[PDB]
Amino acid sequence: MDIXIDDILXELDKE
Amino acid sequence: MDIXIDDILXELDKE
Amino acid sequence: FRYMPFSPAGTPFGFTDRRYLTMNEVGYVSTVKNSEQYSITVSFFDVGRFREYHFEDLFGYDLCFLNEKGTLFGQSKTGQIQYRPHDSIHSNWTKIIPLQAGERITSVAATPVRVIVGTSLGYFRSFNQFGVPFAVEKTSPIVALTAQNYRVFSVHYSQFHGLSYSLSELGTSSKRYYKRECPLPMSLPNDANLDYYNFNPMGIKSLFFSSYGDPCIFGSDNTLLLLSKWRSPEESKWLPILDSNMEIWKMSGGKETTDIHVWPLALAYDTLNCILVKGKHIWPEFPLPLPSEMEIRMPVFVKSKLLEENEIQIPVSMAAEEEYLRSKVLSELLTDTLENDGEMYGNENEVLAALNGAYDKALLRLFASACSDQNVEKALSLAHELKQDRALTAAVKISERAELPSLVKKINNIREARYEQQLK
Amino acid sequence: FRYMPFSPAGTPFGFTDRRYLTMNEVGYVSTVKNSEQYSITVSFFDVGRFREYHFEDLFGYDLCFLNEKGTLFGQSKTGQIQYRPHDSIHSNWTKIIPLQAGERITSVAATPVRVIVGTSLGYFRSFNQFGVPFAVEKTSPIVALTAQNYRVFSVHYSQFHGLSYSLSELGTSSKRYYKRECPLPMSLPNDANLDYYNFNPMGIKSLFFSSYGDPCIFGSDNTLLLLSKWRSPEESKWLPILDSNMEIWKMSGGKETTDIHVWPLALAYDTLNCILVKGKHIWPEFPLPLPSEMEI
Amino acid sequence: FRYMPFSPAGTPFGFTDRRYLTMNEVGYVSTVKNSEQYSITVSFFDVGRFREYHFEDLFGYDLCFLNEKGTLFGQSKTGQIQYRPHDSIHSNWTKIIPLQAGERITSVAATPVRVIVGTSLGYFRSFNQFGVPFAVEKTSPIVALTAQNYRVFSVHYSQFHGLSYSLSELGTSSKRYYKRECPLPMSLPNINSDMKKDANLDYYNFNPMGIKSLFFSSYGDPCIFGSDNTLLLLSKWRSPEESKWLPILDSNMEIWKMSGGKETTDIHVWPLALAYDTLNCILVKGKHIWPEFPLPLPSEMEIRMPVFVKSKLLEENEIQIPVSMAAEEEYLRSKVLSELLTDTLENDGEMYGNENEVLAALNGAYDKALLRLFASACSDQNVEKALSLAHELKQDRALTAAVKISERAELPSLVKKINNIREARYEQQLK
Repeated sequence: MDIXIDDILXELDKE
Repeated sequence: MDIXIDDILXELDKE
Repeated sequence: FRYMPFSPAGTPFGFTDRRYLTMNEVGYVSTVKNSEQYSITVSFFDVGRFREYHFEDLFGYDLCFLNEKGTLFGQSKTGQIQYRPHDSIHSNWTKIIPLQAGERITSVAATPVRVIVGTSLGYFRSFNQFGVPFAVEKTSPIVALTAQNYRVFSVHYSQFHGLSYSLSELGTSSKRYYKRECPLPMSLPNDANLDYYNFNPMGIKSLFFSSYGDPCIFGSDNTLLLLSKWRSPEESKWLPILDSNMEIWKMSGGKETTDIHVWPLALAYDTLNCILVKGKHIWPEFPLPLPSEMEIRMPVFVKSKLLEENEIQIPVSMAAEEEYLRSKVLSELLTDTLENDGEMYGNENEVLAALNGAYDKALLRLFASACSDQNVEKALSLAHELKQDRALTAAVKISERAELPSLVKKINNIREARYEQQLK
Repeated sequence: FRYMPFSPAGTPFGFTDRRYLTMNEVGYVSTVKNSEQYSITVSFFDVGRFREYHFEDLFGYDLCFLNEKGTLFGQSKTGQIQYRPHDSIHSNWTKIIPLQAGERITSVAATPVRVIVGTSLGYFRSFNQFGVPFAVEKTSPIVALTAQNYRVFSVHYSQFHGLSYSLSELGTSSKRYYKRECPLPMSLPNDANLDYYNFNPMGIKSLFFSSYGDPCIFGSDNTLLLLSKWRSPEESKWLPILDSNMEIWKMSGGKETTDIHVWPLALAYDTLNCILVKGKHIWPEFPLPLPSEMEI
Repeated sequence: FRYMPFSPAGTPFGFTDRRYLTMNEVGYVSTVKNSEQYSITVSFFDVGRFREYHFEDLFGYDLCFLNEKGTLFGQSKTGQIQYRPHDSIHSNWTKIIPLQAGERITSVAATPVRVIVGTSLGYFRSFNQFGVPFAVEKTSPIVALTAQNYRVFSVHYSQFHGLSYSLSELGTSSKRYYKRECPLPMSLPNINSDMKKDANLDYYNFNPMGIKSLFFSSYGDPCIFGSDNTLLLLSKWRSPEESKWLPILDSNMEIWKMSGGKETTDIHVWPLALAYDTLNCILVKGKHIWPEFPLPLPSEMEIRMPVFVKSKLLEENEIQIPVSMAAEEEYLRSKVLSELLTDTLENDGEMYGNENEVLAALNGAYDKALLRLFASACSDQNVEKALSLAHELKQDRALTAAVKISERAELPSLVKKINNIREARYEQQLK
């Protein structure tokens, strides 16, 4: 089961 | 141009 | 054993009358046989900063070292050296090094503040940039030298230990050793390139300090070795950070080639500046190609697994593991630099910040794969290695999206535990 | 010199189709040649504590290391390793180690927190118990490895000085060397046992940490060597604390025998755990005798 | 490799029946094959201070060490040692050193307060001046020992590490290491297949490592003199990370300069001691490189930094040295000796009572030689090289002399920069 994480990773990019 | 320094060195020995 | 004159990235004559004396990120120095003497050419990669020039060599310089301020030349048998600043403001100077019977100069190096000469008998002679001698030291026989500012990285050879290395600083006071004749785990040469190994028996294609000050060496196995933790004598270790044979393999679409070779010039943070040699011989020829860039990669990729996933395409899960390990190594090295020496190049603080960001991001990808595989234990160990507290938060959200509530509680215990250290 | 795959107390096939991969105080691991594959059996001396199991080996594992929490397997030529926890709560995992041309895995070791792989080119690769890689290090060519908690005892070989050893700690911070490629005063090997010396040219029958944390080695002279005071670089020395040839001689009522041999399993606080081998060969065969104890 | 019994400046029998057991600035000890036994003679260079004596050796002593208070003898195979004080106050004493099978005594040493014995297995046995044993230590195999007061300089050899050295102090109740088995960068002999009929092959069978002698200098710094005939001095040995071996005398080059720039093969140097800046030695004239009987009077050879080149010296012509080229060597020699003596005085203080005056004169010669190099840089219009030379000056009055040399050279920009050095040294003195 592939997990959607790309949105969570972009949330981590925000400063 | 050779520079004369022997008099300056002799003055350095005196205290 | 016969000691041959060493210079970083130098090439042999072969069947021609010309070769490269030395070569790095600043430029390249070549010599050509004419009549009875030699014609030396000093060329630069930044053409706008310095002007290429040539001069007649009446002595037969076979040793050379190049930096951003000048070029150092040496004659291995006669002991004569010459330092030529790039700018004509400063004058050239010449010196003859005393040599005993059978003693040869094996390596020279220069920084804007220091000039170093090593011999086959282990004589270590240092000078300032103007030729003023500072100290004559007796060590093990020297085979290769490099330098950066006041620091010297020397490679030694005896019949007892094999290859060893020393790491020292020539401050305004006395010479201090960070590492004194420690083991050098560089593989020694073990057919068409026989002319090179007669020219360079140790197979050291080049060695240099990185742009951030870490010693590097590049041997016959074409693997870039970087010395980590060299400020702590008990923690220093050599790290293989680039298997250039593997990178050429991946560049060729996964095909075994014997016509492409890597010639190392320098390590700029995460990129190996090199010459890509295309031809029968492993050393570059004339004219010299434009320098290339090869990003460093931890040697964790396996050819068989890479073939199944098909220039070679890397699966995102396997690429995350390498990026995590590479970010971990580079982050630890750069942190040690900033905590002891401060900034040297000018962008280390921003590089370290981006480095830690890429570290956690690659770690979170491995964390998601562990969650997808229902491996809660492997996921928790991955979460323990995260750096940013905001990355622990991202891991909680990935655990919730994976419907692993037991993992969420254990990761939240990590966040609470770190917040407790924040209260002390 | 050719690097052979090493495992603590491992035995050669000889003229049979079975042998022991590794062996210590926890138990013993055997492999059997069958039709087209191999059958590996993991047995334990404390039958009440662990569950014996066997499985079909499609890869031909020739390296093994056994501890109280799991078993580590390695394939010297392909670079494949597998870690199998004893408890079924934790899952097995498999990994392929990158190997250059002619490079072999020479020794593997594992603790509850670390997995170690050494190669004939001197590559030192470490992982945690779940397979997450931590660091790739370049050292002298590795011939033997053992580990305990966060500590690693490695035996190295160079073409100049011969055998050396390193002693390090793989802490949470960084790896620290207590001893870095120091002289290894183990006697090299000087025939019915010719198969063993082709199987293990260095003659290191086994190596391990003692129960109190000191490195031990057991060579062809059958003498147990203990590294004492290794935390003080200026006071560390190797102590011969048991000449098993002398104890076997005293056990036989003062008669010189050539049919009893000692196969070392572990060093506890005051007793050398071992297998007493009775036969032509110096290595144990099937079935395995009950473990013995020899007072220091 | 075979461990041979070593003694400082000892010579082999060769094709004769006599040889020197040991030799230094105090005197020399010789042994002569007498029928079935041996006749040992202890001779002194200060004839008015000590009386030469002789005794019959029924044991075959092949090891010896000589100091100002007594003579130590050793038997490499039996393990017997004897200490014989020069003065009759204390009596001689004899001891048998325990030796395992195949274990030999390789070197002995003695001071007025310490007696040291080293073995081929690396056993390090020490005693006080009366024979009271100290702790027994196990080290690497020992090949050479020397000692001065309470400090010991030991050379070790294994097939694993090659040559190493240790530097230690034998305190009242324990041995303390300043340096423990660090690399010893002394060149080993290079013997060919034609040496099997060479006249000096006998020495290298007698002394395989080629250590002609080793000793502490008069100021306490360890020195060694190998087959390359270069005096090596250990600098900064109180700082483990800064310790370095310094070649301070190429005696082959000095013999060449003494011979008027001619390559000779009949003159050799046999090292006895280092007195501050002078190597006490025997000038051996003959086919063999070691002295024979009778012993010549001791000579003195001043140390010289190995910076002179034969080709350059021939163009400037006993060899005469140009004052400009002599200044570079004198500056380097003064720099090395000043740094060593400063470390000695700041840690051990004075031992002879006049070291501060010696150090003061040393720093004077340092600045004086530096000012000559500064004048050559000014004469060559090399303002940058001259400023770097001025930074190395010690005395503030020497900075003034450099200003006056710069004014006489009409380099006003250099004058301002040297006066900036004076200002900077005034600011640092206030912090």
